[PDB]
Amino acid sequence: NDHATAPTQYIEVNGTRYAYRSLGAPSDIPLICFQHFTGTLDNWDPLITNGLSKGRQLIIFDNKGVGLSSGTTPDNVAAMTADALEFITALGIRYFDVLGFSLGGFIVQYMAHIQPDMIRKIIIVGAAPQGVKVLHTFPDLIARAMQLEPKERFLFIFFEQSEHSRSKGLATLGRLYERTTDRDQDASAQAIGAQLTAITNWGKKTPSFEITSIQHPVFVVQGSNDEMMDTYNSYELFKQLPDAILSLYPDAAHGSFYQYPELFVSQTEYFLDSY
Amino acid sequence: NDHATAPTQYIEVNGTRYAYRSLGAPSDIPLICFQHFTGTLDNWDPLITNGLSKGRQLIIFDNKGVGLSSGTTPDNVAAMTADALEFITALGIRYFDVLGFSLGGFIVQYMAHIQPDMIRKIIIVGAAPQGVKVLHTFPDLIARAMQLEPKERFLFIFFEQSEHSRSKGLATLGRLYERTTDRDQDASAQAIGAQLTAITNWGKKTPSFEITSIQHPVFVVQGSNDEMMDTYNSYELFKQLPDAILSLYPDAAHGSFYQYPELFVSQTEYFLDSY
Ligand SMILES: [Cl-]
Ligand SMILES: [Cl-]
Ligand SMILES: [Cl-]
Ligand SMILES: [Cl-]
Ligand SMILES: [Cl-]
Ligand SMILES: [Cl-]
Ligand SMILES: [Cl-]
Ligand SMILES: [Cl-]
Ligand SMILES: [Cl-]
Ligand SMILES: [Cl-]
Ligand SMILES: [Cl-]
Ligand SMILES: [Cl-]
Repeated sequence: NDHATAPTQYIEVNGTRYAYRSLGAPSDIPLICFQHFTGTLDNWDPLITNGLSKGRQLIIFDNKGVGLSSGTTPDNVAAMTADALEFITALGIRYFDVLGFSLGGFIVQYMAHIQPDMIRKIIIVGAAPQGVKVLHTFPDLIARAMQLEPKERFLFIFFEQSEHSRSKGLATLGRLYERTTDRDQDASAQAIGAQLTAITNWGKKTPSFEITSIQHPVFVVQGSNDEMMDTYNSYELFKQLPDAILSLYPDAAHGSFYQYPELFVSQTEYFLDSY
Repeated sequence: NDHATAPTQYIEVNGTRYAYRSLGAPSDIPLICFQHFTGTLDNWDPLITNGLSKGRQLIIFDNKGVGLSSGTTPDNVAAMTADALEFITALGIRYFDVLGFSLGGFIVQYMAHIQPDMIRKIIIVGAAPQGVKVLHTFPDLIARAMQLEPKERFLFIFFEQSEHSRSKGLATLGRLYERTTDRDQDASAQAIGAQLTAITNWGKKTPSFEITSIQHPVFVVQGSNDEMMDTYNSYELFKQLPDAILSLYPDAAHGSFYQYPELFVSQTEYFLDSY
């Protein structure tokens, strides 16, 4: 099954119903994907999920409380990580690669810290380490974005100011139209508030683990100017991690991999299959 | 023909005999490669030249005075660029991609400035823009390397200090053994002195053109700690260029692409064929 056709599946775990999809053929080391702020199953780019599922099983899921997943979204990354782990382990998956975008990129760092032996390789897109000052103003970034209707809100959050970047943003919106049937619910107000809290506190709280201690192979992707996360913080990830490859994409922003999805797939497929 | 079997060819141009090799099948947009400090035809990594010549014609050459090319190597990048252009145009090649490593990475920047319409895409490995302070001390870096016999000199210049990096350096030395037959001459003392002068002055002289004016697609590759060029100067290239992709490779140095040749080929092949 591809992105458009994979059915939404459900699994009950410790009193929570998790909604998920499995793309591609089943494989021994699946890639588990962790979504951005407010995103649901339908915010994944089909070019990326189709492209990466050619070579491995790919799992996309709604964490607790998000979209068609039941329950209450917790207010912190550590709890989101524990919740994700209960889900993944309920599926019987013991060893896997991870791809985290934005908030999801915080979760994969924390997961690698607490459960190193369950993760093989890590992809971080559009994120930052714990403690970064830029996230102290995340609520004000969202207050600015709140004023915008959907297309402008999407371009504001994810794209650069140029016609070149914005047109690739309109292309991404169209790709998100491709799922016609059995679509996810929107995130929910409760989930959005919990995530806003969690993202802000990832920046405000003193780091709780050393980035240098994550020994896994990592592939870090970012655009030239991610306003939310600060592009330089991806260079910081690369400096502090012992085995990270960095890719920076031109004239791009927080939604770098939406801007250049085929470049991302090409790079990521090599990383997972061969690095 | 592959790296090991391609014959050394010669072409007489304006009183100079240029030595070169052509790998792969002839193609409409060849990739012209520009070598590092003291390097000859035999310093190219066969994994890289074989890998990239699967999908395009690849030309490696000795610039004026270097190795089996005749004449006097000039003392500056601008002249090396003019010389390269007389060579490339003598072959009948009017439009081409370029790959420049180290000194060669300075030449491809200058070439894109003076002859933009002859270049399609640009790859820069292990280099820096004009004017960078780190190159003011290039002569002292070479004075330190001068004290070392061949294996240690090679690891000092090209690799990081770890066993992981140094072992990939020993692997590179073995790959450079693969060419058994019809090998190039060494650079020559005159060529080495001219290049040392040229590299130092690329840093000492005020910039003569704006990096921002190079509009071509560029792919910039560097390791985590290039002592010669400063890794941050590759981030500077990425910031200043309008259409550059950056890749930084972990626990690596000035010889980044020797450390991870298959990663480099994978990334570069996509860039040339698809970006
Ligand atoms: Cl986000
Ligand atoms: Cl709950
Ligand atoms: Cl573990
Ligand atoms: Cl910070
Ligand atoms: Cl720690
Ligand atoms: Cl793309
Ligand atoms: Cl060099
Ligand atoms: Cl001459
Ligand atoms: Cl021109
Ligand atoms: Cl400088
Ligand atoms: Cl200029
Ligand atoms: Cl490699």
